[PDB]
Amino acid sequence: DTDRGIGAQPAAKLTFPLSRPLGVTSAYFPSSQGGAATSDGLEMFTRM
Amino acid sequence: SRYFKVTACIPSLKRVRTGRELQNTFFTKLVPYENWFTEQQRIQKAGGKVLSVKLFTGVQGANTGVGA
Amino acid sequence: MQDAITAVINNYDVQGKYLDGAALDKLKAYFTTGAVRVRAAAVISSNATTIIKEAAAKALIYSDLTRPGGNMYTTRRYAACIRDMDYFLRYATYAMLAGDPSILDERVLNGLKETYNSLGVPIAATVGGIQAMKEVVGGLVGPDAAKEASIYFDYLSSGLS
Amino acid sequence: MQDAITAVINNYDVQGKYLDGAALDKLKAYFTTGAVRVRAAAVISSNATTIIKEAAAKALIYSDLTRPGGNMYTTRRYAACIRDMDYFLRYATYAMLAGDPSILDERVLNGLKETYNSLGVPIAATVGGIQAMKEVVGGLVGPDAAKEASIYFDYLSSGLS
Amino acid sequence: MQDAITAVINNYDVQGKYLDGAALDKLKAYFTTGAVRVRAAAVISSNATTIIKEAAAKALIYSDLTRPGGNMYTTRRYAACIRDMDYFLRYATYAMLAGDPSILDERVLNGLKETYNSLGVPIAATVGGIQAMKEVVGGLVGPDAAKEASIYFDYLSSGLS
Amino acid sequence: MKTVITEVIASADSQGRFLNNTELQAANGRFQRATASMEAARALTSNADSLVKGAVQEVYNKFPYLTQPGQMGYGDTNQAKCARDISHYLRFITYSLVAGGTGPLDDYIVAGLREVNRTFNLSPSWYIEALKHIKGKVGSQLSGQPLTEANAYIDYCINALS
Amino acid sequence: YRDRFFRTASNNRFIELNFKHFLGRAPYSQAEIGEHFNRYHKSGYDAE
Amino acid sequence: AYVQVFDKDIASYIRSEFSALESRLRNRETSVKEFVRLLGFSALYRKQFHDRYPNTKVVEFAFKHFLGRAVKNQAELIKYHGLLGRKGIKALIGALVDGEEYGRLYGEDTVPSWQFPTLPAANYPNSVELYNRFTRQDDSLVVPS
Amino acid sequence: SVLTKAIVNADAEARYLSPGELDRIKSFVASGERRLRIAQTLTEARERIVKQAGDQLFQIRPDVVSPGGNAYGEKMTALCLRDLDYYLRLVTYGIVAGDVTPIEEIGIIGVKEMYNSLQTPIPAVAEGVRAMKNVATSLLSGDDAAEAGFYFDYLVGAMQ
Amino acid sequence: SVLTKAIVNADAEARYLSPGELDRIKSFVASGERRLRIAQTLTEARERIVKQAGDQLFQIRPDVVSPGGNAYGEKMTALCLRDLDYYLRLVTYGIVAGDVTPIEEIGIIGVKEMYNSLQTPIPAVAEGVRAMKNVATSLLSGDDAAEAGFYFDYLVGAMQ
Amino acid sequence: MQDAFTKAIVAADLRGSFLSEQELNQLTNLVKESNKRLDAVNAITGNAAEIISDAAHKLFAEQTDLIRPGGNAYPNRRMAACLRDMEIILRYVSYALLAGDASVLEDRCLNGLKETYVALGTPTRSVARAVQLMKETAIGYVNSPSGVTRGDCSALVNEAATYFDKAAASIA
Amino acid sequence: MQDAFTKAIVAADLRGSFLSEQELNQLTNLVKESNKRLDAVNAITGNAAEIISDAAHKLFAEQTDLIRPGGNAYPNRRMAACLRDMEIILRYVSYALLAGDASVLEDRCLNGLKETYVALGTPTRSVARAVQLMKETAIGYVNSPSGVTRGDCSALVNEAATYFDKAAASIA
Ligand SMILES: CCC1=C(C)/C(=C/C2=NC(=C\c3[nH]c(/C=C4\NC(=O)[C@H](C)[C@H]4CC)c(C)c3CCC(=O)O)/C(CCC(=O)O)=C2C)NC1=O
Ligand SMILES: CCC1=C(C)/C(=C/C2=NC(=C\c3[nH]c(/C=C4\NC(=O)[C@H](C)[C@H]4CC)c(C)c3CCC(=O)O)/C(CCC(=O)O)=C2C)NC1=O
Ligand SMILES: CCC1=C(C)/C(=C/C2=NC(=C\c3[nH]c(/C=C4\NC(=O)[C@H](C)[C@H]4CC)c(C)c3CCC(=O)O)/C(CCC(=O)O)=C2C)NC1=O
Ligand SMILES: CCC1=C(C)/C(=C/C2=NC(=C\c3[nH]c(/C=C4\NC(=O)[C@H](C)[C@H]4CC)c(C)c3CCC(=O)O)/C(CCC(=O)O)=C2C)NC1=O
Ligand SMILES: CCC1=C(C)/C(=C/C2=NC(=C\c3[nH]c(/C=C4\NC(=O)[C@H](C)[C@H]4CC)c(C)c3CCC(=O)O)/C(CCC(=O)O)=C2C)NC1=O
Ligand SMILES: CCC1=C(C)/C(=C/C2=NC(=C\c3[nH]c(/C=C4\NC(=O)[C@H](C)[C@H]4CC)c(C)c3CCC(=O)O)/C(CCC(=O)O)=C2C)NC1=O
Ligand SMILES: CCC1=C(C)/C(=C/C2=NC(=C\c3[nH]c(/C=C4\NC(=O)[C@H](C)[C@H]4CC)c(C)c3CCC(=O)O)/C(CCC(=O)O)=C2C)NC1=O
Ligand SMILES: CCC1=C(C)/C(=C/C2=NC(=C\c3[nH]c(/C=C4\NC(=O)[C@H](C)[C@H]4CC)c(C)c3CCC(=O)O)/C(CCC(=O)O)=C2C)NC1=O
Ligand SMILES: CCC1=C(C)/C(=C/C2=NC(=C\c3[nH]c(/C=C4\NC(=O)[C@H](C)[C@H]4CC)c(C)c3CCC(=O)O)/C(CCC(=O)O)=C2C)NC1=O
Ligand SMILES: CCC1=C(C)/C(=C/C2=NC(=C\c3[nH]c(/C=C4\NC(=O)[C@H](C)[C@H]4CC)c(C)c3CCC(=O)O)/C(CCC(=O)O)=C2C)NC1=O
Repeated sequence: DTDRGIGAQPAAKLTFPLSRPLGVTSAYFPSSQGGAATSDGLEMFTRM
Repeated sequence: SRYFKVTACIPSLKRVRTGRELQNTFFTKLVPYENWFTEQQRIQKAGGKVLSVKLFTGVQGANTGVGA
Repeated sequence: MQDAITAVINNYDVQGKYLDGAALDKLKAYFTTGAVRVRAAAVISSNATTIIKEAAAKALIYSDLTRPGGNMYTTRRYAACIRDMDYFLRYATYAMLAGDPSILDERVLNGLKETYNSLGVPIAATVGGIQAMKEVVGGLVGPDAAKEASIYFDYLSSGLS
Repeated sequence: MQDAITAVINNYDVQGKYLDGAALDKLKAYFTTGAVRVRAAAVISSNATTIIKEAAAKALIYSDLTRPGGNMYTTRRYAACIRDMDYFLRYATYAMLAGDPSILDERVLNGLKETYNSLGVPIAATVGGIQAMKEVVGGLVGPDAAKEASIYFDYLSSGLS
Repeated sequence: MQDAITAVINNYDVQGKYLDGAALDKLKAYFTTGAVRVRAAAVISSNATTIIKEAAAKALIYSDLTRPGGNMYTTRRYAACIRDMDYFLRYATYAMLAGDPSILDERVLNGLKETYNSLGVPIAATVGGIQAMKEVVGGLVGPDAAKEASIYFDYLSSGLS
Repeated sequence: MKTVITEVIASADSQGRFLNNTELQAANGRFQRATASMEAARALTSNADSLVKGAVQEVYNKFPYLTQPGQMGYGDTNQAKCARDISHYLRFITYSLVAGGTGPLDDYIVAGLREVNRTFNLSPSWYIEALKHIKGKVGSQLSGQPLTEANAYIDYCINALS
Repeated sequence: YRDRFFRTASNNRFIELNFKHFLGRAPYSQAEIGEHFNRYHKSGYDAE
Repeated sequence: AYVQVFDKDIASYIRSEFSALESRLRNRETSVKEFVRLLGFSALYRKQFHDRYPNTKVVEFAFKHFLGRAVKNQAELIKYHGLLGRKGIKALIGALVDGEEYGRLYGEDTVPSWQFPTLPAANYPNSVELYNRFTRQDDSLVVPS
Repeated sequence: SVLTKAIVNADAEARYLSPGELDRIKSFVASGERRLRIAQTLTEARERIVKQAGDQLFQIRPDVVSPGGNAYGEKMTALCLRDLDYYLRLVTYGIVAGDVTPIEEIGIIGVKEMYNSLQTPIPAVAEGVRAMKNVATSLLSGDDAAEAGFYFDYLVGAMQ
Repeated sequence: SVLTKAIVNADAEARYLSPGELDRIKSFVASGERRLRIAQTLTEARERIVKQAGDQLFQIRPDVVSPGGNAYGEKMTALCLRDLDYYLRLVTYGIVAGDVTPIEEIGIIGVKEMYNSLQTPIPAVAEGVRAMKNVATSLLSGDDAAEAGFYFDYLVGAMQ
Repeated sequence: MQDAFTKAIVAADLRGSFLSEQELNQLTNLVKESNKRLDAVNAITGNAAEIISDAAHKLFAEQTDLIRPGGNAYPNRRMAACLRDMEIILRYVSYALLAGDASVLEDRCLNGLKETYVALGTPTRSVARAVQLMKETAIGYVNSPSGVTRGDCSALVNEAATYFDKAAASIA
Repeated sequence: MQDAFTKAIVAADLRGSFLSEQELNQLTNLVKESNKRLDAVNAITGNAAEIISDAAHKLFAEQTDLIRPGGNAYPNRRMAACLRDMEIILRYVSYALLAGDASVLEDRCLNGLKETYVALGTPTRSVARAVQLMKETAIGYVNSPSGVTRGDCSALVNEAATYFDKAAASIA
């Protein structure tokens, strides 16, 4: 981290990185695929 | 919004005709920008000469206001 | 057509420029006069018929124009003439709201000079009919709006002559 | 419009001549190249979009033409320009099938030079767009058809200049 | 068509009544939800295509409907079906802005049940396509607007069944 | 913005642990207290108009000279900016009441107060006297735990200005 | 230290390096730079 | 021409709104086809024959006002009704009036007219049903599909 | 309304509402309570407003209420004020809707033909409306009086 | 603009502007200075915005910038950000006009045909615009950020 | 840092006005449901270890590549880092749930996280999945706990889900 | 850090030379005008608070949006930051004025400043204006002070202006 090349030293790096926004991939529908996932009522019962 | 003013001469190639018909063959009239074009085709696809086309309403440069 | 605002946008678009300080100053000069334009339009619209009647009375009728041999002789042609008058008034009101005369060229002046030559319609007499409606308008709309309404009537009348 | 078979008939009809040996030789010269014209049209039609894309890429875009101030600036005008390109390609394909340029005069060139002058459409740039599509076409259609397709693109381009 | 506000005006007009307290309360109940309706419409409009794709994916495709013998077999009919879907979404957005279902009757439901019977279009499958778009919409628009958007999708779907 | 919930969440994050009982217990306080707070908030909200005009005037009645020419309680703009400023204070008091902590006051009025007042030649004494008056009148708009809450925050501003 | 980083860096730039040299991490937030810069304005360099 | 487009009942009420259009026709600036087209793009048309009906009856009403008949087959409803869905009324009208059929049948001047067509099957009776219903008598779609 | 007008233009071009169209719905709805107050005040003074329009009218045109006048007599005058009551009502509707759709279908489209049949002088009905503007406007704040005034001048405009 | 749109509808029905149309011109012009401020802020940060959109885009779609991607390479990426700069500019125009007339004629009508020819994936251009919304919106007050956001979502809508 | 009240306050201030009786009652309702909220946060805290453990067992059951050499949850050091991240995210989700606002989750945890993982070579899709599993089990616990008064917690279960779903979306 | 002499020296050294008789006398003149320079720097120091205050009053008189909610000099915290920046810039301008060289101003104050403000959402055009107002008042004081010997300070007033103008240009 040194200034000898100009002498002045660089402009702050993080100003633009610091302010990048949230961002709203909104809506969004999830995915079950993936592999086929069980559905049915039997799931509890088999277990029982 | 823009308008073209065009002159067309279309003859009758099937049938002759029998009653005055003079405005139905050689006419001039204002036509809109959106069609003037697909009417440019109907006229030339019916074997008609198109004699002259003038802009009338809009500005040659465009960009804005044209779309109205 | 274009108004004050789209006049500026299209002038910059052809240069692909974002709006700069000079542009922003022009648009302000329009917005800052906007409320006054609206009030003036409401006066003209609601007095439309009276403006035509007072303008015709000062500049057209009681004359050779309305007598046999005159172009506004016959109820047909008298009707056509004051019909025209209503167009002028109405469009000038559009131009003044828009703060741009481009609509007066696109939808009113284009070909009109020759149309009038072809029918025999007296041009000089029509201009007086325009400048009489301006006179009436300038009284009705008041100090606020008088100069701004007036210019588009003057645009119309130097468009024919 | 007219085609090689039809032109031979109307050219003789005005002289009231039966078709004679010279006429019959001309018609043979058309029929004998006919199958090749068809194959060439099927290549052009099915590669239409790619020909326009490669022709625009070599002769129109990446330039001042597509930049602000340029005639194919704005999505509106870019669309109009490649729309035009499709006309040229399509009609040249008709002319080449017919073996007669008369359709290019009747339905494409008539008034087009002045139409382009009136809108500001750059003529020289449009010719390069035509001669670039020819270049692509001549590769795709092969030895059989290259010269025959080419001439109606050349007809189009000397029709504008 | 009518909206919340004109529903009230016409209900009073037929009685020739000036708007009274009960009327004024109804109109307030509309105005007070107005800003939220607008925000919801902007979400739906700008996610239109994604809503149709997620609704089709949950309720239409990967099925016998898209296979030979199915009504949304052929690119023609698949296109017609998602075209329809866009109508529903778009009009439901109108109904929800207006706060009145009358437009869904006038311009969408009238004759549609029998039109679908006549073409063979599966009604139950179309309802699921409506109730899947509702599901997606209710996620995207949030607590503020979920119930209000939802009802006009439910109006549409009990209009077919 | 400093509040009960925010503070406990921050504590948890710093400790990198888990919302345990201590935290939950503390948070309940803030929830249980909301009713009194929010009653104070509603009363201060609807009386805002008059609370502000009352306090503005009292600044001139306690510092008569302010309203003479060449002074800072003279002319429409000073007197306008004053009403506004007291209105800012009452606004943040209601916010602090609703929020369950001093955060809104700390972030929007306390941070920077003295530097600003010193550059602009604004005496805290006026503002204390505006607030002392607002405190007098709020004695009869509220009572019980809503009054205690209103008081807590008014006094917080007076101490902040001091 | 003074010469090398503070003297020729703006404040923003200067503040980034103390987080690097002193705490071994980047400033987590935009507010974090606000606090430091401000403290410089009232208390001067040494306090900062 | 207000009785062909607009249809009789609502053409009785026209008074003078289209009067700038009439002047142009009178003065030979536009042909009868332009006048007809322009009166289909007007808000009165749109209000009367489009805003209160489902999009497939809009096509049917428009067929009978600018062309004379009813939709002939199904490959049409599809064509023209999917150009109204896509682009609204002015494209639907603009298309009918610039077709080959309109041009053959009506040309430049000739106000459009009801033709009782003979061919394709069912075109005649479908059309005659449409023709003999006063405005608002029945608003079912005759040719749903 | 503003809603109906925006939507009808949207649907007719087969599209969602424009930013512009959305903006005006927002500005319109923000003025809701104010517009409702303007209608209330005028509804609350309806009987007074007609009585003062009616006096202003008969001074300016004593003839309408004269031997060969359309409104000559006690019950030809009673119906005349009733028509003035009708139009004030429609003006309150217009103000709360933010446009004329309702005002128009109920009382201007067909009004020439109606009154021509009854032989009522149309331009003196326009005067009766100006007279109502003058009275109604004196019961409203400057800002609300202007907003109301646009709808009065519209009716005056449509009878023309 | 709002003006152009109102007028065109007026002239097409052969009439003066409605109370509604007049009201929206008034509300619109009142927001003039605010709209001008929104355009200024965004004009002032254009280089930053176009860049943060470009990062957000290439994370979400590293493929566009991949062997068989439309924006693969340094100068196929340079033109891509230039197109993002174009659309931000048009968004500033739209905000000051209060509708899309200008935005539409300049950059959506014909855009499908243009990009199909270039074989540019349209829906990833829509993503680049969402990315710009996110950045631009973080440089504006809540109220101004929403007003701006409508115009971003329009462009996203039109590429569809 | 924001909570649901603080959020209201910031939006009000940007208008330069006081609470819009609208916002007041939305917040009165949050106070109304706050005992349920405390139980919901308590459900997560009281089972944090099992929620992480059970999510974990299941993640590696599905993705046996992560625990092979070459895999991002191999050797012990990396597995401990992965287990630690599962805890960190579950932590900030519980904070958001006490707060009634996602901001603490987005600002300290999710901001930059995806780009961290990509720099590291950590497969984000696997991390997203681990978050989906934590969600399933966490909500399980929110819905079926020790002698809590019987009522409807679905509103809170949804809200908790959106915090899990925010994290997943942000990371994948 | 450079001053006007140090600058001379650096340029001489880059030639490998002892200072030119040209450069020598340019520096002899700076020593000639140095009492005036000290008064000029003293004019600013002695009225720093008022220069900032008066610039400020006038900035917000012109731009009443900054002090509304939504505005970048609202609430107290932001106004204090803005007042602080006005002081910081006036301070480095006075340093440059003692030095006879802009470098301290460019290197410790102006370098990166614009990009800071843009990151923050601080309207740079307003900051530029605040600097223009400080300039007007500062120079006012340089020109009309307490019992300083009468003479011509226009050379120094110009030079001070260029430092104010550098800052403005750099920021806007
Ligand atoms: C040959 C076709 C033709 C006709 C009929 C015609 C009529 C006509 N009547 C006029 C005025 C007038 N006409 C009348 C007529 C009447 N007042 C009444 O109350 C009665 C109902 C009616 C008498 C039976 C009056 C009073 C005026 C003056 C109106 C004014 O100056 O405002 C004027 C304007 C004055 C002028 O410049 O001449 C014209 C042109 N012009 C024509 O070219
Ligand atoms: C103001 C209205 C307007 C626009 C928008 C416009 C766009 C435009 N984009 C172009 C190319 C391009 N545009 C892109 C853009 C992208 N690549 C991707 O994969 C992404 C989806 C996207 C960036 C977000 C790329 C990669 C090219 C180069 C394509 C080529 O050269 O084949 C070109 C051809 C190059 C040129 O001559 O300029 C034009 C004209 N022109 C206009 O007049
Ligand atoms: C069926 C036979 C036929 C042809 C060929 C035809 C051409 C034609 N090109 C036009 C415009 C145009 N033509 C272009 C063409 C180009 N722009 C450029 O910069 C390039 C040099 C060039 C493409 C290679 C452009 C940009 C316009 C739009 C001008 C405007 O903005 O008004 C127009 C005006 C109406 C319209 O805009 O559609 C016509 C009629 N019309 C026809 O009926
Ligand atoms: C007989 C007329 C006919 C065709 C052709 C047809 C295609 C068709 N392709 C589909 C999906 C698909 N088609 C593809 C195809 C491709 N992906 C690529 O990148 C390549 C360009 C291309 C392979 C060459 C893919 C990847 C999907 C899955 C898209 C998705 O699920 O979102 C689907 C939806 C899945 C289903 O329900 O079947 C249909 C209906 N349907 C029809 O009725
Ligand atoms: C968000 C919280 C917040 C607070 C509390 C605040 C206070 C504040 N008061 C100010 C001015 C002022 N404050 C007052 C105050 C008063 N004048 C009188 O008549 C009375 C004596 C007194 C009221 C008790 C005056 C006169 C000014 C104008 C000072 C000037 O510019 O000369 C200014 C300078 C900017 C401006 O001129 O508006 C600030 C920042 N600003 C904020 O943003
Ligand atoms: C929308 C813009 C627009 C305008 C302005 C317009 C003017 C216009 N005036 C016309 C005729 C006319 N214009 C007038 C005008 C006058 N007579 C006089 O003596 C006076 C000097 C003057 C009135 C002040 C007359 C008398 C005619 C009828 C000529 C004839 O008998 O054919 C015609 C011929 C068609 C028709 O008779 O309606 C047009 C098109 N048309 C338009 O579309
Ligand atoms: C503006 C209001 C409006 C609506 C809603 C409308 C619907 C409508 N859907 C149609 C056909 C159709 N609609 C569908 C719809 C579907 N196919 C399926 O399997 C699914 C269950 C469903 C989609 C979810 C299909 C496949 C056809 C084509 C039937 C045919 O092949 O003729 C047709 C016949 C004309 C045409 O093909 O375009 C109309 C008019 N028309 C309108 O004007
Ligand atoms: C130490 C911090 C702290 C906690 C944890 C706390 C919990 C707490 N939960 C309560 C109620 C409750 N808690 C629940 C929670 C549930 N109901 C279900 O069926 C679900 C399985 C579960 C969903 C989260 C319900 C339904 C009530 C009764 C309704 C209510 O009071 O809101 C009550 C009211 C008294 C009661 O009815 O038991 C308290 C005090 N109070 C505190 O001070
Ligand atoms: C190197 C010397 C240096 C400069 C120049 C500097 C500028 C600077 N100004 C800032 C903020 C600020 N600057 C202003 C300034 C203004 N607001 C307005 O409306 C006016 C137009 C303008 C005053 C004329 C405001 C209001 C903020 C706070 C923004 C916020 O937090 O919302 C910040 C963010 C950190 C903080 O708030 O302390 C920096 C770094 N920092 C430095 O270290
Ligand atoms: C403690 C640090 C220090 C200071 C401040 C200092 C000032 C100082 N200023 C001086 C002169 C002066 N100073 C000025 C300054 C001005 N003339 C004007 O009319 C302007 C308003 C103002 C412009 C800056 C002038 C004109 C002279 C006389 C000419 C000269 O000596 O150069 C002199 C020479 C003695 C005298 O003539 O009074 C001294 C010692 N000496 C010091 O050691």
